Amino acid sequence: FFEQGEEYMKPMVLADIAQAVEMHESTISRVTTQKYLHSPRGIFELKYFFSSHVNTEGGGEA
Amino acid sequence: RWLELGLTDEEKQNQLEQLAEQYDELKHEFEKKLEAKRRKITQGDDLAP
Repeated sequence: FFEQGEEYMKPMVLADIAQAVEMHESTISRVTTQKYLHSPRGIFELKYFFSSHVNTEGGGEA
Repeated sequence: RWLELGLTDEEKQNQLEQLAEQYDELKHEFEKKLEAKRRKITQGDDLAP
């Protein structure tokens, strides 16, 4: 996303982030609320990165 | 050079092969240089937030 754009974002869920590094869903759910990140792409809330997915060709998720 | 059909049949073939290899290398270098230049021209400039 930071390289290419919104067109190239992968879907992410709270459960996937909690499973990454010894974390729980509940805990991360609170951290990411009203938090902002500045990148050369723009200024964005952390809640903005998390979104739903749809079924794609080849078993993938879009 | 007609792909060195009947020039010498002993060294003309190898000469033509080496010349074609050098031409392909030059074409590849030119394409890579043009791609790098075009990428550097519109790479983008950082601005204020």
